[PDB]
Amino acid sequence: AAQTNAPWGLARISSTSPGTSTYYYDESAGQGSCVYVIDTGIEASHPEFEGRAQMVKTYYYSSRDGNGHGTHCAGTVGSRTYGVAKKTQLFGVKVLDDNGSGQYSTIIAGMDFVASDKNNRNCPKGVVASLSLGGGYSSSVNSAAARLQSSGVMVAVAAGNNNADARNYSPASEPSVCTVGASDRYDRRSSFSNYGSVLDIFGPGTDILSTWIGGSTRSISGTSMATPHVAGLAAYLMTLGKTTAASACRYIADTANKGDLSNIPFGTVNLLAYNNYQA
Ligand SMILES: [Ca+2]
Ligand SMILES: [Ca+2]
Repeated sequence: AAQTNAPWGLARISSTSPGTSTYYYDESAGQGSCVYVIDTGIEASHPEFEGRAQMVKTYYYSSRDGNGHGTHCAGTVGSRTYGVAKKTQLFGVKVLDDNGSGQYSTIIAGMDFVASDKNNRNCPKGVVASLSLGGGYSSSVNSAAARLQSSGVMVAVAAGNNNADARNYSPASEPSVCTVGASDRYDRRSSFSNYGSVLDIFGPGTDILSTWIGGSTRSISGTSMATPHVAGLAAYLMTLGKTTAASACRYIADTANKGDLSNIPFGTVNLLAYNNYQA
């Protein structure tokens, strides 16, 4: 399949070179996989989700996304026009309030919720969790992310937007998950992206068009936007049978575009997520 005039980040993950505008992908499109978006919520009624999104848990008064951030991230995973894995199932877990903030105890609870809840769901091709959030280093937050991965979920986490070494941030610094940095449409490291030896992979993160609340769309930037590209790619590859939740991050790194990015400090991987699609 081919989506013409796609958002640049979708085109980039299906090309060996920057500057293209078509997203090439297998029609299976993540069908049979499930992605939990652990964030501010998801506006599940947005037409772009086609009935494939549902809220399953909130830690606040409502399950509504009153912010937009979670809806944008979910759209990059799996919306029709803006998503990597256009046929996946999306599950929302609201651990962040409508200002985009959350206490670490709530974020931990939401991770342990997903590890249990996935046993109630019919996800024959596997389960992914996308965490476009973080703060200062916490061994308890890292441990929760490690538990979620251990339970059989592919965990993708944002590196953070501090232009600093991700070793000082959580859950970015947990080695056993997939820590995602951000790039721009010219194959530069995004100016805000964290870096360091704990990063596993880069994905598109500057000027990313996706869904927003109120049935709308908008472009925003962050490692929060790169993370769902990798989560969606994992779901897509799991549906094709090319990898499993335990080894998807390694498979993505193995098969990435290598050496294409600029402004990568010595000691950080130069790897950009790539779907290797051949018609
Ligand atoms: Ca290249
Ligand atoms: Ca890792």
